[PDB]
Amino acid sequence: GPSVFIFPPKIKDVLMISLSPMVTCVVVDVSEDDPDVQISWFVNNVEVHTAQTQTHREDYNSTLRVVSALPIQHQDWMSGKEFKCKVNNRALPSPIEKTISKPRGPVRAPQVYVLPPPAEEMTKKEFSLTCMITGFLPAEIAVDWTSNGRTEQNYKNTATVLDSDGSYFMYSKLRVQKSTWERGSLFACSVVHEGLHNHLTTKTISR
Amino acid sequence: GPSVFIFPPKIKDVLMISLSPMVTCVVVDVSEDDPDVQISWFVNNVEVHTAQTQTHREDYNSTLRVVSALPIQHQDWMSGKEFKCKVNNRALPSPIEKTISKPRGPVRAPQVYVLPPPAEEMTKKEFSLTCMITGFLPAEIAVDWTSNGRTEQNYKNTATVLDSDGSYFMYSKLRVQKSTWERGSLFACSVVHEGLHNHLTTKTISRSL
Ligand SMILES: *[C@@H]1O[C@H](CO)[C@@H](O)[C@H](O)[C@H]1NC(C)=O
Ligand SMILES: *[C@@H]1O[C@H](CO)[C@@H](O)[C@H](O)[C@H]1NC(C)=O
Ligand code: NA
Ligand code: NA
Ligand code: NA
Ligand code: NA
Ligand code: NA
Ligand code: NA
Repeated sequence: GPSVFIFPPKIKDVLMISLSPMVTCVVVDVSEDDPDVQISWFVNNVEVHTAQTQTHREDYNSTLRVVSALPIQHQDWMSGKEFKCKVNNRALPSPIEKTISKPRGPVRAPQVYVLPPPAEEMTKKEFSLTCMITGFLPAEIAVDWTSNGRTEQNYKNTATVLDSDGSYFMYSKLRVQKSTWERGSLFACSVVHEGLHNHLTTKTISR
Repeated sequence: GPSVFIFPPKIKDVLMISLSPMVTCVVVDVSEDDPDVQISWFVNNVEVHTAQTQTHREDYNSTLRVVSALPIQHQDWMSGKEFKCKVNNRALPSPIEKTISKPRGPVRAPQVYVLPPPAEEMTKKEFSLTCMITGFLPAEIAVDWTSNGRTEQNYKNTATVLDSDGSYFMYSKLRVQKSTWERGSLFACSVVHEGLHNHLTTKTISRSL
């Protein structure tokens, strides 16, 4: 029978004013036999009408998937409003309702350090800069690297890890060519998180 | 109906001759209407009778789960022998078999580095040491720390992550007391991997003396 998953906005979309956060309801395992699904949306129990809906056939398994995305405003998310989708379909005994909201909770800024390559690695052609990001709450975060305003396309983030502290940590590893490092370039680890002034901090390292 | 999952040994158990590596067959969704499950085990097609087999009740769901763990020899795993469990039940249209072995593939030793802590952190009462582990293949690795030669408790590991050259990396973070660090205590990140000589390396750090 059909199931419904509700998704919050991406952290970066809600913490940066130029972006476009979305709350999304996804209805999965809609039978070919009962294909018609009615989705309706609510913000603090007031019905709203701006959601964009798409329907995908999954012919291979005789099902369909319906995706409904509500475009939201950053302040409504940050102030705690409840976003609710109600899903109706003839194969359900009653409508399924899913709700989501920003959980109220403690907020700890991460400490962010950019660490140079180890001495033992300098003898190589390329090597690893480490962005260490510790002590943050809640777990939602975004971490990216740039150089001279160019997004580097060769870094890897670890998954976030719960520290024995109650807080979370992660690391991001940037691979850099020796030549780029020796010509004096600035590498910037930028971290987006609820704790940070203007929701953003950027730490830079070079030779 | 019932289904079967097979699991490999933990890498630390296999790489260390004092420990007891197991290969495990788990049978889920066994109906309490046909509760009896027979598991047999084979190592390159020869039947072995050393496994320990338990049944856990899941009465909330009128189901059972059967866990059969076969204690294996370290060299059978490492040399690529096939471990196989055959599962028989009354309600099964026919016996289910699962097989597992260690894939043959290239082996690249981990590069292990303990990163020196920033000065701002060392003035605090408690701070973090970071062990960075890169370029290893295969993914299976065990990482921990010692202080003065005794295995530490207060550390956390990241998951391994696939790097862009086809090797893996990870990081390990140990929490350290300033008072212990100032005492000149030795801190060591210990790494177990099949690519290392004697399957172990250590990298150490302490206060400047
Ligand atoms: C195929 O569809 C059924 C629903 O009719 C669902 O229960 C099952 O998970 C689907 N299979 C896969 C492999 O996604
Ligand atoms: C309850 O029993 C059925 C088998 O009859 C099983 O497939 C199902 O997964 C069980 N539900 C859970 C959550 O274990
Ligand atoms: Na909210
Ligand atoms: Na580094
Ligand atoms: Na540089
Ligand atoms: Na076999
Ligand atoms: Na094997
Ligand atoms: Na290994």
